[PDB]
Amino acid sequence: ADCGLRPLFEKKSLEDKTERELLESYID
Amino acid sequence: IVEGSDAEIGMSPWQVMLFRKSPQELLCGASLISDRWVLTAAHCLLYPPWDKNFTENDLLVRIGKHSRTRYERNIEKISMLEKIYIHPRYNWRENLDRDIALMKLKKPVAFSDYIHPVCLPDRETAASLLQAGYKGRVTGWGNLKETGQPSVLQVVNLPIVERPVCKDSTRIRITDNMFCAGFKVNDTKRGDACEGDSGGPFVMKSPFNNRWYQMGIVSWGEGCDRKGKYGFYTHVFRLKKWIQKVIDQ
Ligand SMILES: *C[C@@](*)(O)[C@H](CCCNC(N)=[NH2+])NC(=O)[C@@H]1CCCN1C(=O)[C@H](N)Cc1ccccc1
Ligand SMILES: *[C@@H]1O[C@H](CO)[C@@H](O)[C@H](O)[C@H]1NC(C)=O
Repeated sequence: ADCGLRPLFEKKSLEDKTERELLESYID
Repeated sequence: IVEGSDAEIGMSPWQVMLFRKSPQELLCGASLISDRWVLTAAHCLLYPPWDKNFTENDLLVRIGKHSRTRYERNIEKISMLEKIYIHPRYNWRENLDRDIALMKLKKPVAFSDYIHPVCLPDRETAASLLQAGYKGRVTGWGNLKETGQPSVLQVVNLPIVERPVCKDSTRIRITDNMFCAGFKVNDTKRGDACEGDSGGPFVMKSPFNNRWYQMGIVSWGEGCDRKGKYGFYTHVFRLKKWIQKVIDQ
């Protein structure tokens, strides 16, 4: 279904203030 | 949440508050996984030493909230519970093994910009994301310090810790149904969940499909945010079969 896609962020193509920290942890 | 920061509005739309009806009391955190099912920690519902052994009628949940204490007109929703399901092998006498419970809402809740479910992990997603050093996010309205309480929902990102490290950090017996997370003694960064955050979600954002998945449930710890120690979380994927069975049932 539609789980895990936030109306105010992913659905509007907006990044929240700290999610980049999670993405970057997949490298280091 | 200790050493975290304020959540942005709509940042964790699956966040749920668990309340005791009378006297009204914010008890724990929980998460929305569908329009009618909520996931939480079993010790929030059953822990005899703390005089906790609730039935559906004793509780209520509030969804869509941001402020811990202020009413949020046309945003927050209250729901009654139809049934509570605690894992049959939850071990509260020893180490909180299988600290997990499901709650079925009396009626489906309507989704909105502030209310939306989180995903449960599949095998592939768990294999890729639940690895040491990878960071997940924990949220809650629990204590700001070891002991006070936040005015709004708090959030903190924490790295998953290697099993042996988790094991050597505590005398309490850990099992495969748990994982631990937290920064190390050397790291400048800090942060931890704390009392009151139990039942809240440990989520991770998939870099493959951009969806948020719930990998853990805030379960236990010793103190909060102490260097050398780590917070423990119920391993959701590990108990996924039980979860599926309850929902299918
Ligand atoms: C119920 C939750 O609010 C709370 C979360 C603690 C998370 N702490 C950190 N640092 N991330 N859980 C508890 O308080 C659990 C419930 C039972 C007692 N408990 C503990 O964490 C004890 N401090 C340790 C413990 C006792 C018995 C079995 C396992 C752990
Ligand atoms: C909770 O209380 C119920 C109702 O009194 C009782 O049947 C049950 O044994 C209690 N739960 C536990 C395991 O303490």
